[PDB]
Amino acid sequence: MNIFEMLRIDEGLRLKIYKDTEGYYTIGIGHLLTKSPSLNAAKSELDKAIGRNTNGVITKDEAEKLFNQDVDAAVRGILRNAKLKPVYDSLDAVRRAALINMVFQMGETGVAGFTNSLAMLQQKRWDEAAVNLAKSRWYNQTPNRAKRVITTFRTGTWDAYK
Ligand SMILES: [Cl-]
Ligand SMILES: [Cl-]
Repeated sequence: MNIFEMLRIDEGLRLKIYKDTEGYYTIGIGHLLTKSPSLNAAKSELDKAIGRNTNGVITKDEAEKLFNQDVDAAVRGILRNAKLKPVYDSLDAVRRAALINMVFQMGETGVAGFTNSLAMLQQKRWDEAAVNLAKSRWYNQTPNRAKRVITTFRTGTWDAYK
């Protein structure tokens, strides 16, 4: 198991524009297009991202390519983030994947705000961090996914994903 497989399980894969759990236009493997309520605005962001007149449909390869860029960006955003970097540097490989998942979902800014959970993770207080991570809108809105990431941080294994 690895980050790609992990997120592929959490996000799924859709070849046409769809709305995410927040009602935002998305495509592929969780690639947000726009937070705007306009389908056209989403179609426009889509063609801009792929580099062709898509008409709101992409292929599998195109989706995978958006995915690769998105995962790379997340890692790189973590590394440039003063609050995130040290946590990531402190963790083992499995757990690093859980932090990446969260950043991919919520953005760097969103994650850097889990101040308290961040500190606990950094100190390797697994059970306490899991409890703290759960008192969040994130957990209340997407409980199953959140539970999987939380267990990953708690255990350091991929069990939640097998
Ligand atoms: Cl893009
Ligand atoms: Cl969920």
